[PDB]
Amino acid sequence: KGAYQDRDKPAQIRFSNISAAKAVADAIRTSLGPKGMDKM
Amino acid sequence: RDNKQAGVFEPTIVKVKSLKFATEAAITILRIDDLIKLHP
Repeated sequence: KGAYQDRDKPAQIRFSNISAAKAVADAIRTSLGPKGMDKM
Repeated sequence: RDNKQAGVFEPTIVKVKSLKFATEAAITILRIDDLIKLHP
């Protein structure tokens, strides 16, 4: 019956931060495990 | 021809070192799968 939200910038900032963290984790996912290669 | 008689005469340490260097170069290069070139 209430609790209205009129702000959207923090949500977009958090979404962008989560996307950047996921991209970083996917980029560093290659060099992991005993069967991994090296980067140049 | 005869070769071993008096034609060609080469040592073995040079060939061993060359083979070891070639193996090390083939090992240190095959473990590469990504390159990151930064802009100056």
